[PDB]
Amino acid sequence: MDVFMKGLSKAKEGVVAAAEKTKQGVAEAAGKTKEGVLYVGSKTKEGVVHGVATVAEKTKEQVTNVGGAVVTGVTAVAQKTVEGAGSIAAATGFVK
Amino acid sequence: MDVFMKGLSKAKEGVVAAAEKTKQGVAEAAGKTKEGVLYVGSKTKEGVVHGVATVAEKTKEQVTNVGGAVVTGVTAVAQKTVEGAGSIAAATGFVK
Amino acid sequence: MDVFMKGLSKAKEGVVAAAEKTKQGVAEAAGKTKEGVLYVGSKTKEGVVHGVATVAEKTKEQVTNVGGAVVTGVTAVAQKTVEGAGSIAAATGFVK
Amino acid sequence: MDVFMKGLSKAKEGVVAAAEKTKQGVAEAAGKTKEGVLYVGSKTKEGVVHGVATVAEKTKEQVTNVGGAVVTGVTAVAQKTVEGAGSIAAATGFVK
Amino acid sequence: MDVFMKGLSKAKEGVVAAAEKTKQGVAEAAGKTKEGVLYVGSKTKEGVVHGVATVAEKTKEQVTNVGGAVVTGVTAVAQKTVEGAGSIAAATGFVK
Amino acid sequence: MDVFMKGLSKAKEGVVAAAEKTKQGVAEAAGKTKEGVLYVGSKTKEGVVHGVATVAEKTKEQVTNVGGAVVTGVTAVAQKTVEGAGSIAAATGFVK
Amino acid sequence: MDVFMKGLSKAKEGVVAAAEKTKQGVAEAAGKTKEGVLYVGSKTKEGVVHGVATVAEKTKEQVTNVGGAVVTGVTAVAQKTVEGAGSIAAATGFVK
Amino acid sequence: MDVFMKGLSKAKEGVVAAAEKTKQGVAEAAGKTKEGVLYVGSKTKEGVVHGVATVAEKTKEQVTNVGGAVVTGVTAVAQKTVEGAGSIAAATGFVK
Amino acid sequence: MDVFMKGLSKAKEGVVAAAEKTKQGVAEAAGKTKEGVLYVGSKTKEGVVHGVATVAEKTKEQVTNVGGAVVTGVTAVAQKTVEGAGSIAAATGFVK
Amino acid sequence: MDVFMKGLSKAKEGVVAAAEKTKQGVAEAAGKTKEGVLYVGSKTKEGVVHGVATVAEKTKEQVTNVGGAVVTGVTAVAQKTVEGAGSIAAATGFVK
Repeated sequence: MDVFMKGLSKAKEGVVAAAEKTKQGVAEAAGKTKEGVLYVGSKTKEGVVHGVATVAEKTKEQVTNVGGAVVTGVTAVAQKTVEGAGSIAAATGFVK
Repeated sequence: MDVFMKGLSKAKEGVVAAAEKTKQGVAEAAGKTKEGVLYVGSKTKEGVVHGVATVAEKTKEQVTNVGGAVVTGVTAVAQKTVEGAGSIAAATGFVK
Repeated sequence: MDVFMKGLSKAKEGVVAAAEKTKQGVAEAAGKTKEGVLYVGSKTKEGVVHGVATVAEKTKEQVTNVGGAVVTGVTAVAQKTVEGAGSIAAATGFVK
Repeated sequence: MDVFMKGLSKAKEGVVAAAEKTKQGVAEAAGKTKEGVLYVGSKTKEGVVHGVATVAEKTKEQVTNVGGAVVTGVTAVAQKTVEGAGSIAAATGFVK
Repeated sequence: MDVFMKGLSKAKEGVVAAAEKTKQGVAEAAGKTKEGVLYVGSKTKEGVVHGVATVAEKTKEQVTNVGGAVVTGVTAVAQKTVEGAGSIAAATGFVK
Repeated sequence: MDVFMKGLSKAKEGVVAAAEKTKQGVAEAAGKTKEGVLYVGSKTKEGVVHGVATVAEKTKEQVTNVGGAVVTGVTAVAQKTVEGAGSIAAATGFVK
Repeated sequence: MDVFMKGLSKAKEGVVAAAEKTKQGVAEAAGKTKEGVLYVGSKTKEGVVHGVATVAEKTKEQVTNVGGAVVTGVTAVAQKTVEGAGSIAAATGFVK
Repeated sequence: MDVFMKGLSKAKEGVVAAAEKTKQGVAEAAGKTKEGVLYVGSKTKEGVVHGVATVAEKTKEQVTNVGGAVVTGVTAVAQKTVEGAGSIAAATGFVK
Repeated sequence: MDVFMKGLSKAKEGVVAAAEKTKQGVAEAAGKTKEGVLYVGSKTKEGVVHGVATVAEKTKEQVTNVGGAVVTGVTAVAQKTVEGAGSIAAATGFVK
Repeated sequence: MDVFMKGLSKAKEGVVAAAEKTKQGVAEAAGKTKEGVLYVGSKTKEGVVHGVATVAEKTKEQVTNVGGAVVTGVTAVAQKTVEGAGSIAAATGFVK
């Protein structure tokens, strides 16, 4: 069972260059990501929201958030005169 | 069972260059992503929302959000004079 | 069972370059993506919304959002003078 | 079982270049995407919305959204003087 | 069972370079990520929100957030004249 | 991948009986048999005879056998008043 | 990957009887048999006979056997008044 | 990966009877058998006979056997008035 | 990875009877058997016979056996008035 | 990884009976058997016969056996009026 290899697997005489995802100037709220996840035989239960019972009587104002994740803020980003953040991979093999 | 290889698998005499997804100036709210996920024989249950029972009587104002993820803010991005964020892969092999 | 290869599989004497999806100036709300997902024998249950029972009597105003993901904010992006974000792959092999 | 190859599979003496989809100046709301998904024997259940029961009596105003994903915001994008975002793949092999 | 290798596995005579994801000017709220997670035989239960019972009577103002994670602040980022943050990998082998 | 089932597979409400091959009064020499053999991806090499170089000069008598299997004996069988050797399978289900 | 089941697999509500091969009065020399053999990805080499170089000069008599298996004896069987050797399977289920 | 089950696998509500191969009055020489053998990824080398170099000069008699197995004896079997050796399986379930 | 089960595996509510191979009045010479053998990743080398160099000059008599196993004897069996040797399995479940 | 179970594994509410192989009046010479053998990652080398160099000059008689196992005797068996040797398994469960 061979999974998520980067580079030579069961292999020979090889040259491999792998970059990887860059991020610059990114604003995220309540995001979910899953990379390289393996489930074998497993039993899994995620994110269930059950039985929210918001009630109100006669109130003048009312706000309610129920979530696996709640963001109500300000998440600004500002940049002036910025360079770089790049990812570089260089591989050299078997030259003469 | 061989899955998600990058590069040589069961292979030989090879030169491989792989870049990977760049991001610049990206704003995300409540996003979900899944890359390189493998399920074998597994049993899985995700994101279920059950039994939300919002009620109101005689209220003057009422706001309610129920979610696997809730965003109500400001998530701006601003940039001036920005460079880079590139991903670069270079691979050189077996030259003469 | 061989899946999601990039590059040589069961192969030889090969030169491969692969770029990958760039993003610049992208704004996303409540998005879902699935890349490179494999299900074998698995039993899966996703995103179920069950039994939402929003009620109101005599209220003056009322707003309710029930969702796998809820966004009600502002997610703007602004850019001036921006460069790069490119993904580059270069592969050179077996030159004379 | 061989699926989603990019590059040489069961093959030899090959030169391959593959770019990948770029995005610039894209605004998305509640989108869903599925690339490279494989189901073998699996039993799957997605997106089900069941039993929504919105009610109102004598209310003055009322808004309700129930969704696999709900967006009520502003998701603008603005750009001036922007370059790049291109994806490039170059492959050279077996030159004389 | 061989999982998440980077570099040679069951392999020989190889040159491998691998970069890794850079981040610059990123602001996140309530985010979740999962990389290189392996479940074998296991039974797991995550994120469950159960039995939230927000109530109000005659109140003049009321705010309530119930979440696996709650953010209500300001998470700004600002930059002027910034460089670097790049990840670099260089691999050279078998040169004559 | 389901192979060599005897009985119910992915099935229900079933009654199955299966006898299996009997042998009585059988004499065998150098026999080869293969039942229920499965090869997946495998590379196999069987029975090769290479480079036999029998020589004789001026001999009076000479015998030579070279084989994957050599029998030069006597393999008789005798029987008087013999019974049985039968294979029996009986299956009864869901009777009223 | 499900192989060589006898009985219920992925199945329910079933009654199965399986007998299996009987042998009586059997004489075997140098025989080969393979039942329920599975090869996955394996590399196998069997029975090779290489470089036998039998030589003789001026001998009066000479006998030579070279084999993966050699039998030159007597392997007789005799029986008088013999019973049984039967294999019996009986399965009864869900009777009223 | 499920192999060589006898009985219920991933199954329920089942009744199974399995007999198994009987032998009575059997004479075997140099036999080979393989039941329920599983190879995964393995590399195997069996039975190789290499470089036998039988020589003779001027001998009056000469016998030579070279083999993975050699039998030159007498392996008789005799029986009078014999019973049994049967294999019996009985399974009873869910009777009213 | 589930192999060689007898009885319920991943299963419930079941009745299983398994007999097993009987032998009566059996004579064997140099036999080989393999039941329930599992190889994972392993590298194995069996039975190799290499470089047998039988020589003779002017001898009056000469016998030579070279083998993974050599039998030159007498292996008789005799029986009068014999009973039994049977294998019996009885399984009863869930009777009313 | 679950191997060679007899009875319930990962299972419940079950009745299992299993007999095991009987032997009566059996005579064996130089035999090899392998039951329930598991190799994981291992490297193994067995039975190698190397460099046998039998020589003779002018001898009147000569006998030579070189083997992983050598038998040259008498291994007879005789029986009169014999009973039993049977293996019995009985299993009863959940009777009303």
